[PDB]
Amino acid sequence: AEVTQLSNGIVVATEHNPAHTASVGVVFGSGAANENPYNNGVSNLWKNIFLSKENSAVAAKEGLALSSNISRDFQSYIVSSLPGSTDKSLDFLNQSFIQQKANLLSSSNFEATKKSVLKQVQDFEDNDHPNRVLEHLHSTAFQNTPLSLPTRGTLESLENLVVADLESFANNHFLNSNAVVVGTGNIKHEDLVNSIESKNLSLQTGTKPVLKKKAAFLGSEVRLRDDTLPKAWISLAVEGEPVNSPNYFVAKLAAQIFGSYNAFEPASRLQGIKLLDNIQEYQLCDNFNHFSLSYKDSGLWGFSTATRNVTMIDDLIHFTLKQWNRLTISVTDTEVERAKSLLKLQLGQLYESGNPVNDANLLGAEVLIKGSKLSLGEAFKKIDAITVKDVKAWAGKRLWDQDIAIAGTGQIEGLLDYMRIRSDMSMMRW
Amino acid sequence: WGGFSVSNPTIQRFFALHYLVPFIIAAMVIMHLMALHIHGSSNPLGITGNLDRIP
Ligand code: HEM
Repeated sequence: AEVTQLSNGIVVATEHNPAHTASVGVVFGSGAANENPYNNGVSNLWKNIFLSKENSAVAAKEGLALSSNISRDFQSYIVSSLPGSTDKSLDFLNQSFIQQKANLLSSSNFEATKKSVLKQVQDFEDNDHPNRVLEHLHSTAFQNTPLSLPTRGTLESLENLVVADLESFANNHFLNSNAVVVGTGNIKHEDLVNSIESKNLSLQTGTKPVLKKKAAFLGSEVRLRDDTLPKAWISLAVEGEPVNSPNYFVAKLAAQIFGSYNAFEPASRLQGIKLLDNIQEYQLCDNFNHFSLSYKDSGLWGFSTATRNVTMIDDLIHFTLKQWNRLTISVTDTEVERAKSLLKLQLGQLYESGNPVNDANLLGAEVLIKGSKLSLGEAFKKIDAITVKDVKAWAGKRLWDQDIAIAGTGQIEGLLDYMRIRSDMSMMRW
Repeated sequence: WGGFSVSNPTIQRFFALHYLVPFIIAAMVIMHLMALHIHGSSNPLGITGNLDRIP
């Protein structure tokens, strides 16, 4: 458990633990939330040439493995080494992001990569209905606002993208003040920071990105009815918490109370979740899962679900929203306590997997926003300190009689109108 | 009439009948709503309503 971050000319962040391999990468503070409607998908395209057969063979000769991830707030390019080769990873990083960042964009490479992210993003829209729905949830929830842009980009902005768009983006966002270099694995801080302060040369230092306009939640829906699909997939959310919200953890705990479910897993049917008494009688769904998604400016708190019970979708939604009503008025001590324990377990399994590439992404994203990483033991202190009173005060502000955002696809004829769903965000009282 | 002309018998039985028939109308309204329910309302376009219902 370590967090050593220090700024030379660039900002260097590491977290070392004797494991096996080491992962080095640069993580930029700009993602799909920084694109336009019209160059949407430029980051995903950058990712895909960085992993192209040409660049990927040059790394595999050296015994290096490549990894990249496009998100909303950020963007990361990562090389995993075998831990004494922690220097030959920094060679491949700079040989790409200074030298080859004019050789990767060759006409034959770009056209074969663009053709591959087109088959890629098309395949997504055709078949991945849960993530497709969740992506459209962000699209309508945050419409005409940076968080609405999908991470993979749209088929139409993608096929109209040229080399100059990659260039213009790279020249405005792959800057020094919008970068953090991250090392996870087992390698020391002073083992890496010296290999970085070895070579100087700043490259476009002093240049800031471009500013924008703030993200906002708009209560709304997008309904992607398709009667030929064998199920209905729906996601429903309120405006949640940004990272570095006081209620960052209260929100995450609230989502753990209702948790996630899988009708076919015997153990899942037995969880201490009151909602399960309602939904199992007539089998109202195959699965659901609650989430508290947090970004820089905003977040989404809600749930997603999939079902073949297409004539009782209204009972699914009704029982789920009646449970959420309880958070404001009647959530019990032992529900909160169950959530604490399970939130710790899952937050643990995230922050300490046996895979440094995940560690890098979690470290990178955190330090880009607040300039530091809160340690796992520090989180548990915050989690344990949450009372029933906290959850109630949170839910009464975020959940009770608040606008929602809805998205769905498949057989959603039985998903009732907006106002019916929205009325269930509260209860009648004297 | 209950006699030779419209008289007391007539008005007393017409009150009794006036009280009754509203309840038969009520039962016929239920039969009216039963037939309405199996096919639903029509609409101003004169075509199917099946593609877009609201509660
Ligand atoms: C006490 C009398 C009646 C009651 C309470 C009644 C009630 C209703 C109700 C609630 C509806 C649905 C809403 C509407 O379309 O307005 C309806 C539909 C209808 N009623 Fe009546 N009704 C009465 C008398 C009649 C009469 C006298 C006729 C015709 C001779 C009639 C013909 C219809 C028809 C054809 C419809 C369907 C209209 C459509 O959907 O296009 N009703 N009625």
